[PDB]
This record gives sequence, structure tokens and C-alpha cells, in this order.
Amino acid sequence: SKQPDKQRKSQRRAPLHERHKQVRATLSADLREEYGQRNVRVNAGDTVEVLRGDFAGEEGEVINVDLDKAVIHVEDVTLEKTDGEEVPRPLDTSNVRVTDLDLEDEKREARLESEDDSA
Amino acid sequence: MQATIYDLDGNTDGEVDLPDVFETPVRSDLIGKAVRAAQANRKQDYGSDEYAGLRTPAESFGSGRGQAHVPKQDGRARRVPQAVKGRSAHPPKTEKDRSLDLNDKERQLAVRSALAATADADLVADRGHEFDRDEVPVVVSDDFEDLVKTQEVVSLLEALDVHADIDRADETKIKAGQGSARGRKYRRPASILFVTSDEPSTAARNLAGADVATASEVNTEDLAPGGAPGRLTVFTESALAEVAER
Amino acid sequence: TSKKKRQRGSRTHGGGSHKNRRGAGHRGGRGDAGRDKHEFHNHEPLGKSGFKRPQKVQEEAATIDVREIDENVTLLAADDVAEFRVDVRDVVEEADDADYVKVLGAGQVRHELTLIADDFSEGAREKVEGAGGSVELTDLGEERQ
Amino acid sequence: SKTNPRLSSLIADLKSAARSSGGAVWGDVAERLEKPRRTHAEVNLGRIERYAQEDETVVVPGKVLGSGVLQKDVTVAAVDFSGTAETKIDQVGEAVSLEQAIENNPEGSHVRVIR
RNA sequence: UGUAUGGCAAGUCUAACCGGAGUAUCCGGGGAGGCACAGGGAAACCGACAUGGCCGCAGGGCUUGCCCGAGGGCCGCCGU
RNA sequence: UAUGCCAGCUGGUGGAUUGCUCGGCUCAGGCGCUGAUGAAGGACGUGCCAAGCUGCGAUAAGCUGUGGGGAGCCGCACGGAGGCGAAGAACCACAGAUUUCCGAAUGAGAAUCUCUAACAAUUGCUUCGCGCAAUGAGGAACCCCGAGAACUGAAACAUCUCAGUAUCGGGAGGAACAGAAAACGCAACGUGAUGUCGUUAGUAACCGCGAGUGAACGCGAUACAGCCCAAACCGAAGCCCUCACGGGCAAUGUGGUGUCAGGGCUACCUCUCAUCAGCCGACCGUCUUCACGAAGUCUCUUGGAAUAGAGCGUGAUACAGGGUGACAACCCCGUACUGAAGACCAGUACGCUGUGCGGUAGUGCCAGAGUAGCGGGGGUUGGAUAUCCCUCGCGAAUAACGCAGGCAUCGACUGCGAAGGCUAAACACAACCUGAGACCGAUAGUGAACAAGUAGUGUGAACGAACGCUGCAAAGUACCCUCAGAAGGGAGGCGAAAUAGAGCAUGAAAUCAGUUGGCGAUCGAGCGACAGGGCAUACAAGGUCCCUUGACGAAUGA
Ligand SMILES: [Cl-]
Ligand SMILES: [Cl-]
Ligand SMILES: [Cl-]
Ligand SMILES: [Mg+2]
Ligand SMILES: [Mg+2]
Ligand SMILES: [Mg+2]
Ligand SMILES: [Mg+2]
Ligand SMILES: [Mg+2]
Ligand SMILES: [Mg+2]
Ligand SMILES: [Mg+2]
Ligand SMILES: [Mg+2]
Ligand SMILES: [Mg+2]
Ligand SMILES: [Mg+2]
Ligand SMILES: [Mg+2]
Ligand SMILES: [Mg+2]
Ligand code: NA
Ligand code: NA
Ligand code: NA
Ligand code: NA
Ligand code: NA
Ligand code: NA
Ligand code: NA
Ligand code: NA
Ligand code: NA
Ligand code: NA
Ligand code: NA
Ligand code: NA
Ligand code: NA
Ligand code: NA
Ligand code: NA
Ligand code: NA
Ligand code: NA
Ligand code: NA
Ligand code: NA
Ligand SMILES: [Sr+2]
Ligand SMILES: [Sr+2]
Ligand SMILES: [Sr+2]
Ligand SMILES: [Sr+2]
Ligand SMILES: [Sr+2]
Ligand SMILES: [Sr+2]
Ligand SMILES: [Sr+2]
Ligand SMILES: [Sr+2]
Ligand SMILES: [Sr+2]
Ligand SMILES: [Sr+2]
Ligand SMILES: [Sr+2]
Ligand SMILES: [Sr+2]
Ligand SMILES: [Sr+2]
Ligand SMILES: [Sr+2]
Ligand SMILES: [Sr+2]
Ligand SMILES: [Sr+2]
Ligand SMILES: [Sr+2]
Repeated sequence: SKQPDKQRKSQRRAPLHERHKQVRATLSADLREEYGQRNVRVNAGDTVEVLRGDFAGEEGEVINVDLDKAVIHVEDVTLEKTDGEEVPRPLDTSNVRVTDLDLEDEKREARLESEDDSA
Repeated sequence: MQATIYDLDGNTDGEVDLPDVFETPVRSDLIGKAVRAAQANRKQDYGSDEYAGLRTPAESFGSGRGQAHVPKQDGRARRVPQAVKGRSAHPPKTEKDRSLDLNDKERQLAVRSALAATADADLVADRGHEFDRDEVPVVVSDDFEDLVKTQEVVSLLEALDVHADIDRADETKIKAGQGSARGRKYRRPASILFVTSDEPSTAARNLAGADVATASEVNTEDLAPGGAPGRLTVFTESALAEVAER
Repeated sequence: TSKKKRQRGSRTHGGGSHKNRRGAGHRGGRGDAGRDKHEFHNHEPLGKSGFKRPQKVQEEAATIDVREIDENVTLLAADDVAEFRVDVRDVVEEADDADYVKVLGAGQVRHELTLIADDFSEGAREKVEGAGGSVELTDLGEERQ
Repeated sequence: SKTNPRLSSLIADLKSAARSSGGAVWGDVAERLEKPRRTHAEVNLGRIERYAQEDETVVVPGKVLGSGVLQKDVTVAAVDFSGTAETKIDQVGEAVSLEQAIENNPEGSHVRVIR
């Protein structure tokens, strides 16, 4: 509704399909002009650019999209552990922008180029 | 007195007489009473559970075990106001009348007095509104209600030198206290009131702090928000006329 | 700053000793209790007084003074103007749920009036007859013999 | 504490007229206005007709109501008048606000106080 | 039942509820009924001074003690 | 100076304070029955590793189908291993499959098991066969019918009060109950079923006339709605089961007619649009859910991080709210506008189908009995002689008669037909759903923000807690040394921050250790107030203080 308690509640206790909207990010100039949207649900094949973190101004491929925790893994956006291993740093999608898309799916390519529907 | 009418471009388009009710004495004492009686009337009834802390068969062991006569159950002190997990002594009640009655004439006269406080150019600047204009209130033609875009209303208010007010009421204060945890995190200054005649301005209502009204029901709160008189209102030619018989 | 507001830190709150503000003893009973004994003071005596007659056999009259009719003559020009002819039945408010309209004689009569009502007093008459006028009774006021 | 701001202004205006001028009534009226609303003058016309003289301003330290008849050409002055009083006064005289009478008679002369 | 304040004033207030709406706020309507406007009497029943006199505070007037004297006080008369 | 006292300092102990909110509390709208087709609840199971919880049921965190959805996924819960998914998975909406045992529990017995065909029990119908059916039990409260306290008040107490309250027995539904006058009785030339809200009114009425108890007619409002038998007069013209044949019912009367605008029979005027049965069956609204949806993530500084500040720019029928490494209308979900579905309203309204409304005269054909009413005893009510009820006794009229209109009898007048029946809507409740808040904010608020009716107490009925916070990101501390050691320690590593390192935001007081200043082993006790000396003190937030001398100079005063 409008109550802060019931707002965060819906965002946490959200069914898996409704967690799709929680992993949405803004589209580039070229892409907003082409598909008629402003944002898209980030996919594991997409390439993207970081706008807000310490890693702002770096590009990379989206390696994972965890709906459960509502965050994305991007290539080369790593953290060095104590044993020298480089583990990924979870990024928020609202801190990211899509440069290139993955249209490997016929249903996603159909949903984006249709003015009535939104992907 | 005379009221200068304006067109949608911001230039003069004739003039009509400013009604008698704008010569009603500004009585902040009656206005403030009519606002406090309006605010308290929409306040919700609260109250703690009637049986809270009482859901126990706790009993005191009299005089003998070297302890104070406090009702106990399993070594824990229950019920009594002084004991932890006990009842509230004089708690907030649901049976309470949080509503304030106000005589019809006193409310009507207060509207009139608030409506009149809109005519004095000094009071409007004393209330807080930032503007550059001698004539107050702003009087616009009935062709105002036809506007749909808010960005065009801005251009009308920029032309009328009365936009420095929406520049003022843009900034938001983040309230100190636990009001945050209940929905009321923000607060913003009250600004311009757009009084129309047929339907409230769907075109203005999104402007920073701006409230919208109609002359058949424009109340003391709209005219004087928070009991403070002199709101920078903008009437429609048919509103200025209809507001007279109030 | 209210009285109740300044009561914190006072312990007894204006109650004297902490041994005072307890139960019904500090009151002297409950409610109206002890009305004949220790609290006979400013109480009406024990007993019954008079009788009541059934409510539908009770007559409620419509009272109006000659002073009220006279003060408002210039304001009442919607009624007959003779050589003033006025039906009192159409002047008094609450004239629907009343038994009969009685004109009382209290005050002065500086004008000439022709009054039409159900019942008149000896004083209502003397003040209108001695000030140039007539008192005409209604067909319902015929219950006087 | 008087909640009204204009009763508080009237009192202040009555006070300056009692000092800066030769008034001995305006200060006496202001002394009754400072006193509670229950002690204020609630008077009808039937008293103004009995006790007032022509060419003598009638001063009321309260409100004038409209019960009774007024035939004299008196100029009444009060804090407030009832809508029927003012109709019955302007019919045979002049209902003037006490706030006018201070500018119109700062000396406070030829004036009767009725309550 | 007092008191302080405020609106209205020989009147004053609406209740439930209806309409409107910016939809618990709020604007219009609603005077049912309550209190006041005459009392005395168990009841039947009857039914009063918009002022007649004398003082006199405040205030006003005057030719600066003398006038007019609200409210007030002491009587009359009036209703039962 | 040992024991030691006061204050501080570093570090603990402790978890107050501040900040935060997955929970509560309250209000409001919507909605509202389940069960022998075995409910509700329970037990036991069910996962690769599975203890709790959630789900599920031997097909066991799931199987099918339609629509939505979509690149992800395999609950709470971030493991390891492995798997599923473009054959469209996860997730969601609707419909369905499966659904152990105990459980009303119903073949019989039983601490969730066992024993040799089961509606057990009680009823209805009946092919008289358990053949077809019914009841049983659950649900927060509300509702209806019964049973029915005492504390308490009366300043004791007994009638009275508390109070038809508590508690108990029975029963229904989404609401219940009530209901179309043998009425009201502002007595009228008047109102015209029933609930409910306002008022009438703390009135009338009652009462050790004490304490206290307390309507109604009317009025204004909400919502509206009005009918069906019994009998007369017809007399099998009728009903139920079955595909049918057939069977069952019924003259102890099925069905027709009829029901105070009394009806029927006999003789005529006219006519129906009433009424009952039955078909059709929404709009609008409301409530919940969904689709769609504008505008920056530009410049410099600080910063770990820009949601900050300054500069530029932008939409707005959208400046409610939340998210996001800090104060965001333009980053993300949303919000306005527009549109879609379901439920509810409602099998109602409207329309339609059939029926037939109504009037005149004639006729003593018909109109509900232990009733109306009286008397004794009880109880209850405001019911006073004049409330409603139970109980014992007695007991009537037949419309040409009867009841009533706050005492009885008689006559008048006025109103109305008991002892048969049905009845929509307007209100109660809050389980359920969504919303709201000058409520609370972790010793609060529910007992319950956590394993919550958990742990745990009692033979049992029953009783019952405490526990919230690492970080932006686990980057959740590699390697080395030490040690008996996955301990702990040291060095070291990550981070803006480890005195953020695991009950890990902040970190008060009591109190502990180490230590600093003062005091201190010849000295006396409300621990201090006011004066005045020793010693001690980084800055900041205070900057004054001493002496010669001199000016002024009260009371007083050599
Ligand atoms: Cl009487
Ligand atoms: Cl008067
Ligand atoms: Cl009636
Ligand atoms: Mg598209
Ligand atoms: Mg508590
Ligand atoms: Mg607790
Ligand atoms: Mg605080
Ligand atoms: Mg069995
Ligand atoms: Mg007692
Ligand atoms: Mg009794
Ligand atoms: Mg006694
Ligand atoms: Mg009783
Ligand atoms: Mg009655
Ligand atoms: Mg029939
Ligand atoms: Mg800590
Ligand atoms: Na409990
Ligand atoms: Na103790
Ligand atoms: Na309340
Ligand atoms: Na006490
Ligand atoms: Na009446
Ligand atoms: Na009235
Ligand atoms: Na429901
Ligand atoms: Na059965
Ligand atoms: Na488990
Ligand atoms: Na199931
Ligand atoms: Na059988
Ligand atoms: Na007692
Ligand atoms: Na006793
Ligand atoms: Na008694
Ligand atoms: Na963000
Ligand atoms: Na009774
Ligand atoms: Na009897
Ligand atoms: Na009757
Ligand atoms: Na706690
Ligand atoms: Sr999940
Ligand atoms: Sr999770
Ligand atoms: Sr003892
Ligand atoms: Sr006291
Ligand atoms: Sr006595
Ligand atoms: Sr009336
Ligand atoms: Sr009114
Ligand atoms: Sr007098
Ligand atoms: Sr049953
Ligand atoms: Sr009706
Ligand atoms: Sr009958
Ligand atoms: Sr009688
Ligand atoms: Sr605690
Ligand atoms: Sr025991
Ligand atoms: Sr270290
Ligand atoms: Sr001693
Ligand atoms: Sr000297």
C-alpha cells in the first residue's frame, strides 16, 4: 500500500515470478530508441555497465541472475578472498545499465519488439 | 473593491468586482479553532487491548515468605501495573470521543474570515509565500479548467510572477522521530490553492505543495492550512462569484 | 499550566494524607447512600408528595403575553389591518402539538388590537378593551360555561 | 486571556483615548471589557428607550440585542450588535461601533453608559 | 454543577439520517426533539411591573457645589 | 608506605540509551458457512544428506489440464554432491488426481492399534432389501430457546441490588429473531406489518418509597412487501418413485376453490393486469486481483559508497509509499490516467408465461377450545388493580358473535378478528480478505517481532517464559610461528571501520582489573553546605587574579 512496513513486506515475501521485476535495469540510448522501453529484466547472456558502485565505469557480461536474493553477478566485478581466490561481488540491477542484449530466446525477442507487452 | 481578471497567457483580460466576503475581519482565533476541529475530527480511535496483562491466574502468597504482596505465577510477577508484562494502569481507550463539535455559524464565519485573509497582500507574505505581486488573490478566467498539462500551468504561473512559491514548496523535510516508522517520513510546505468551479484542477494538483479545490466545498483548511491565514489562492471567475454565497 | 499538570512530585495530589483517597469510606457510602443518617443535610425529607393525572388527560396550553403581540405589530403586517385584526393562533409557534391557544395579559398595549384566540384571561381583556379594541373568541373556545 | 484579537485592539484603542485625550469613559469601558464575558453588557432596546436621551450618545460595554421597541433618535455605541438590533436602531437612529466613537469623540463627552 | 473563552441572541443547537465530494476529513441538507421564552397549585385551575416612589456607585452634564444618575440598594404594586 | 578511601584513565563485565522494524494494538470497508462424497483437529509418515518449521500423503516440499509467467530453478535455509529447464521449468490463477491412520467416527474392540462383511444408532420413504434418504461433529464472535449464581451496592442486612450478569444444557445461519393487527388510542374526519438508528426520557412506572430499577404510543430517520391454509361449496378431477411396465399414497379427503379489499352457494353488470406458481435474468455499484505507465542515473568537490553540496537539465491527470553502499518525482517496484477478470450485489430488479382483479342483491352455509375468561400458588416486568410466563382448579360464545381502547360491571362509541401458517430488505459478529493510524517500538506492544502456546511445570483440569541488529560486499581472516590442540595466543590478511570478527550497530549505571592525581598504618563516625589554605591540571568550550599607591567613601568610628 503506502505504509513502509507493508511495502518492504511485499518486496521480500514476493512469489518467484514476481521477483522478476526486482531484477530490472535501465536500457541504453540506442536500446531505448529501438524497443520502446526504458528498462528490461537482466538476463544471463546480457552485457552491462556499472553506474554506482566502486566498480562504476566498468563493463562486463552478466554471469548470473539470482531471483531469490534479487541480485546479479557480472564478469570481472570480483573480490579477492583470503586464500587469493577471486569470488564475485553481488550487484544491484538498479545500479546497472544494459549496453547489449541477448535475443537467443524467440519469446523475449517477441515481447520486446511488441509495443503492447513489456519485457 | 476591484479584482483584475487574467487570461491563459498572463495578460489582463478585463476586471470584475471582488465580493463583500473579502472585507470580513481576519480572525485567526476563529480560523485556528475551525482547523483544529477539522484535524481532530479525522483522527482514528486507538487503544490497547482491554485484557492485556490480565490473561493470567496470578495470585499473591500473603505475608510469610519474606516478599512483597505482588500477584505471582511460576515465580514471575504478573498483572499489576508495576510488574513487567503487567497491565497498563490508565491506558489509551477506544471508548474515547476524539471528536470536536463546532457550531455551524462559527465554522462558516471562519471560512469567510480565512477567505478574506486571501485579499491582503501583506498577510500572504507573512504566512510565508514567496511571490512578487501587488494584487492578491490571483484571478484567472474560466478557460483555466480546460488545461490538461501541468507544464503549461507552470508557464502561466511563471508569467504571473507567482512561481517562486512552488520553488519554495519543492524542498522536503525528513521528519525527526518515529513518525518515520508509520508512513509519515516526509513533509513539505503548503503552497498555492487552485479553486475552480466544476471539477478540481487535474492539471495543477501535482505541483509541489499545491492543494486543489472547488468553491462549493473549499474549507478553512484549504484557505488557511494549519490555522495559519493567508494562502496564495487562485480563483476561476465563476469560483470568485460562487464563493461569495458561503 | 493546569492544576493536574503541576501534581507530579506532590505525592498526595491535594488529598491530604495518603490514608484519605481510598474506597467508599472517604465518600461516606456509594452514590446517594446515608441519605437519612449522617448525610440528611441538603436532602429532601423521606416520603411521597401529591399525585399525577394520566398524561393523555393532561392539557398543555400555548402561552403568549399581550406585550409580545404589541411589540411586534409593525413587524407583523402579513396579518389583517383594520381601523389591527390578528389571529393569535397563527402567531404562536408550537401551535400544532398544543391543546388550545391562551392569551395572557402581561405588559402594556399601546395599540388597538382585534384578537382572535381560544381562551383569554380577565387581564388580557381589560388591557385590550381599555386601549380601544375587541376580543373575539374562536369556535373551539366555546367550552366556557 | 482574551482569545479575540480585535477585542484586544478595541481595548488598546479605548486605553489610548483615555490617556492621549480627555476621556474618563473609554477607560472605564475598557476596564469592564477586560472583566469576563459573563459580566459584559447584554442589553436589549427596551432599556435604551427607557433610559437614553436624544443628542446624548449611548455607550454599552458589551453587546446590544433586539427585544422591545425603540422610538427615540439615539446614537447607540457597543462592541457588537445583533442583526435585529442594528435593523431596529437604523430604523429610528444610528448603530455605531465603539471603534468609531473613539475617533468621533476622543474626549468622551455627552455620553450615557447603559447596561 | 461552577469557571475561562467564543459564536449566535429572544432565541439557540441539531440527532439519526439524505446529497455532494477532494470519499472516516470535508460542503450542503436535516430543527425530530432539547434548553430558554411566566409562574403558583397535589389537582382542578388561574395567570404577572416593555417601571410608580425613595436613596445612590460608576459615568455624563454645569455657570465646579448643583444636576442626569445605567448597574446597584430600600419600598411599593402585580400573578398564584 | 602495606590493608585502604575519593575522583579519573585504559581495558572488561553489563546491556541501558539513541537509531531501526519481519511484530503487535485499534479502527474501517469486503466477505462469511463446513461435515457420513468421513469435516474440523490429531497421529504417523514424506527430502540425496533433513533435527525444527512449512508443505505434502505410500503418486507424500509433490502428479494432470487450461491461462498467466519466463530463464531461470530444486521452501524456511547462502551446504556439498547431483539434478531439472527452449519438449518452455520455477512461480501464479482456476479446474482435477492422489490423499496413510486416529478422528462425529458409523461392522466390532483399542491410549492413533487389532479383529471375522457392515449407513453403528435413531428416524422417514419404501421394491420391506440399508433399496433411496436424514441426523450426529466443527466454527472468533454474533443469533435463537432453555438453566441460572455470589462476591458487590444498600455504608450492617433479609425484600431490592449486583443481574437474567457469570457459568451451564439445546439449536440454526451467513446473519440470526421478528412480521402483515382480535393493533395504536398525540380519541381522531387520525396512524396502518417487522426490525434498527435518533428522540420521546431518566419521562410514565417501581421500589425496606431507600439504594436503586425504567418502558411505551408519537416523532424524525434506514429499508420497504406482501402472502398461504383450516372450513364452507366441489369430491379422486390428486401426489410420490420409475426410461418404461409397474409400484406407493389418498374418501380418517389428495387435488379445486377460498383466506376481512370475509369467503362460499343462488341471480345478474363488468372485467382481469391484483395475486400464486414458473421461465428469463442484468445494467450501476462495491470489493479484491491484473495489464499499461512520463522524466538524468550528466559536470566538479567530499566520500568506502552520491540518494550530499554547487552547476546544468527533466516529467508531472504521475511530488502516496518502498528499494537502492547517505536527504531520489526523472536508478528500480510503483503512483495518475485508461483498460481487463472474478466475487458480491443477485436467481434480485426489469421484462416475459399462465392465472384472473372487481361490483350488485339474496342466504343465521363457513371462519382454528381446555382456547377467551375466572379463581388459588409461584416467578418476572416499569407495568402501577392496568407486564409477560409456568403451575393446580374451573370454564364460554359462534359474526345476529367475539377481543380490545392501562380498575372492575353495564350501555354507547371507536378499533380489531385470537386460539393455523409463510415471508425479501434496512441492524449483530469479525473467522476471512484488503486498507488505515497525533497507538506501541523489543522489560513496550499480544503470552508470543526469535523454537510461541516453543522450552519448560503439574497425575490432571490447567500453568508457561526468555531470546530482534556483522558488512556496501563474507571480502566470514591464506600463509608462518606456538601449543597436546579445527582451541586459544602471536604475527599476518580483508574492510572506511575488526574497540564491525560471529548474541559481531551504538555500548550508560552498578561493578572488576591495571593505572594516574590526592589522602594515608596516633587516630573518630549522615559522608556534606558555606569560607578559606596544600597539592594536581595539554588544547577547546571560561579569562581573570595579587601587591605599592591614589579616587570614591554607607551604618559605624578612634
Ligand atoms: Cl398532572
Ligand atoms: Cl434587556
Ligand atoms: Cl397515529
Ligand atoms: Mg516492448
Ligand atoms: Mg505489558
Ligand atoms: Mg515480551
Ligand atoms: Mg526519540
Ligand atoms: Mg471403529
Ligand atoms: Mg454491604
Ligand atoms: Mg426483582
Ligand atoms: Mg437503610
Ligand atoms: Mg430489573
Ligand atoms: Mg403506548
Ligand atoms: Mg388454494
Ligand atoms: Mg558490538
Ligand atoms: Na497466559
Ligand atoms: Na525482599
Ligand atoms: Na470513539
Ligand atoms: Na491517597
Ligand atoms: Na404532533
Ligand atoms: Na424545533
Ligand atoms: Na469470508
Ligand atoms: Na448418513
Ligand atoms: Na529438516
Ligand atoms: Na488435499
Ligand atoms: Na432399510
Ligand atoms: Na458498607
Ligand atoms: Na457483614
Ligand atoms: Na425495598
Ligand atoms: Na540504485
Ligand atoms: Na416478566
Ligand atoms: Na393463572
Ligand atoms: Na385497541
Ligand atoms: Na529482548
Ligand atoms: Sr525463495
Ligand atoms: Sr532465501
Ligand atoms: Sr501472620
Ligand atoms: Sr483536591
Ligand atoms: Sr433520620
Ligand atoms: Sr414541533
Ligand atoms: Sr442550526
Ligand atoms: Sr431597580
Ligand atoms: Sr441437528
Ligand atoms: Sr410499508
Ligand atoms: Sr378466524
Ligand atoms: Sr373504564
Ligand atoms: Sr531483556
Ligand atoms: Sr499439583
Ligand atoms: Sr591482528
Ligand atoms: Sr564523641
Ligand atoms: Sr565620610
